[PDB]
Amino acid sequence: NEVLMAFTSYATIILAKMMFLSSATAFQRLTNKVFLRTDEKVERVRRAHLNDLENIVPFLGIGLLYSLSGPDLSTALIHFRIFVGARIYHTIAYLTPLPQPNRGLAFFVGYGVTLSMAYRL
Amino acid sequence: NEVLMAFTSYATIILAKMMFLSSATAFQRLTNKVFLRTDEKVERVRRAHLNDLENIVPFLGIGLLYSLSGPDLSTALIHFRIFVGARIYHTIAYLTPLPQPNRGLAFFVGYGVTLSMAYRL
Amino acid sequence: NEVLMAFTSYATIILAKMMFLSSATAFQRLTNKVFLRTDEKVERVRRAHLNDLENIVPFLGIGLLYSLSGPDLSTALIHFRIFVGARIYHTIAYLTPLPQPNRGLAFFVGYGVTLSMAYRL
Ligand SMILES: N[C@H](CCC(=O)N[C@@H](CS)C(=O)NCC(=O)O)C(=O)O
Ligand SMILES: N[C@H](CCC(=O)N[C@@H](CS)C(=O)NCC(=O)O)C(=O)O
Ligand SMILES: N[C@H](CCC(=O)N[C@@H](CS)C(=O)NCC(=O)O)C(=O)O
Repeated sequence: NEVLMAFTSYATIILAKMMFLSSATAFQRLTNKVFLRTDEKVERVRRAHLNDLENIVPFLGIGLLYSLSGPDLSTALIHFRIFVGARIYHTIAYLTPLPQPNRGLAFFVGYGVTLSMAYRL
Repeated sequence: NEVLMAFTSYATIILAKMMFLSSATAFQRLTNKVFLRTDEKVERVRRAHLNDLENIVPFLGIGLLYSLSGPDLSTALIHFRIFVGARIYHTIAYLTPLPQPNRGLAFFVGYGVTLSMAYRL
Repeated sequence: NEVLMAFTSYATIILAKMMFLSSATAFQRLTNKVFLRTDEKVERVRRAHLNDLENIVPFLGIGLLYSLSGPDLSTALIHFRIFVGARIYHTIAYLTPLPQPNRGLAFFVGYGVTLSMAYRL
């Protein structure tokens, strides 16, 4: 299954993340300041383009850094279905808000799945 | 060719990106503010170190996330020569400016090559 | 050894980096400004969550981008023990300070190990 698994995953990582950077592209502020919106459009955009992102930078980096020596398989459907599993839902969880209800979910995964994928090997 | 291909590629990604972070290192502002330049040096540096970067974070992350199950080869010289192909030229395209003439080019690649490298498999 | 090597490495990259993002999580400023601390807590946090990070984004990205065609082995214990080797010590080096004593160490590695891992192949 390291076959299918790596897959469904990644597509969400250029999609989730990337379906999102461009939709964050300048539906421009009435600009003057280069020489209500700005912050609270940026405060969505930057703050949104930030968290799609990093939630991957380790998460996904590690996401292979491990499978690079491709596991058994009975676990791996889980730890990888669970793996993206959260982080998907999670990405959907956090971009919407900004504060608490995600930092939590972002912790059990990146720290865990990684200590695991370290250890297990 | 997944041989040669991954290669020429990556080198540009620590070079392009990284030949660039250090050349962005502090040819210092006449500093006072830590306790014309600042913004418009940062507005080059941060704004330049930002876009070398992400244009990879997915792009390249995915760039393997796919080849990890190494394709045929008759396509792959293209989709990977075209792959870096743009993004090279592209990186050269965007860092220079800041606004429109690149966001475009950055879209057909990261979104495409990725839906593809998702699909094809 | 591309076996063991990739390994010890990565774990430090979700740990180093990630053991660190969450410990950077809001031991909140006495907040008012959303509508001494802020900057100098952020100036630690953002400025700390930034440099764990990128010191990997290429470094580690490339870190595999190469081993993806897994080297000999007599060199590889070095170039990879030396590889994380610095960057570990280095990450420990830079987050603590902010200015000079690291940018240096960050250069010989990311630029080198990468031109190398380009070339050698
Ligand atoms: N520090 C607050 C808010 C920062 C914030 O909630 N932004 C999120 C993104 S939407 C962020 O930068 N998080 C990245 C991180 O957790 O390091 C402010 O400056 O007003
Ligand atoms: N938002 C504008 C300019 C921002 C800008 O053009 N910077 C580019 C980098 S050179 C950027 O942050 N782009 C990253 C992105 O597209 O998310 C400002 O604050 O004056
Ligand atoms: N530019 C200075 C300080 C910036 C700084 O030292 N922050 C470090 C992180 S702790 C940084 O952003 N480095 C990232 C980089 O080198 O591009 C300021 O605005 O006061």
